[PDB]
Amino acid sequence: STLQLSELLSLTKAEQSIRLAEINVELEMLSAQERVAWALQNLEGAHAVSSSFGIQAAVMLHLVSKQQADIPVILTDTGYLFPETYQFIDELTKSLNLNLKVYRANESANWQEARYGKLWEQGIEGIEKYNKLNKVEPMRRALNELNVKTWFSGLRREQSQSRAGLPILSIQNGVFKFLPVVDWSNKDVHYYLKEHGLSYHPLWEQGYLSVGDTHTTQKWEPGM
Repeated sequence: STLQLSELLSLTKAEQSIRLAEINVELEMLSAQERVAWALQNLEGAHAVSSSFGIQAAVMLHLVSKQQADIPVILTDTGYLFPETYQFIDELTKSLNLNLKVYRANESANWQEARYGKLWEQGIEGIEKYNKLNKVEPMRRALNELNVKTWFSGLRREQSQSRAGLPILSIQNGVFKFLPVVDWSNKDVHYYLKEHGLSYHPLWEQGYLSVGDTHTTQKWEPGM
């Protein structure tokens, strides 16, 4: 019927890889659409997709919302996303009719600066505290409050050497981690966006290879 997470959580990471070995080979042979369908039918709920609403965010949001219209979309608002990212979040929430769930620190950006100064300018300890306060704790709380057991993410092996071996299905932070486009190339992403009339993030046209916080995103070109 539905694969139970509690049995896999009592196994070591190695035992989990063995238990999910056959399924992973079977999922590789399916399309991203068949993989999401398989996850919605066979993995324990609740199901949720997270998105930073970056350059290629419309692919995962369209892919999963077309199979579960009311699937929760987890956004962790750091309070420092680019203005164009906030505009893109509003545009896709309306165009794809997304069930947007917003999570953030208990303290606003101005409260954090009043208490700590600018954490991103205070070395290793500053960046670590900033990430825990504005990315890690809000995501951990979202998974808990939304009762998530299956977590959809748009990670792809082609994004970096460190992600070259990512499996479609694994266990991370107590939930099933499902990556339906893990084997997609940058070309596959472009084809999908054009195929469904979806847009890239507005700053892609302005030379941003990626987007995050206004204070930490790399200065991709001179003049930035």
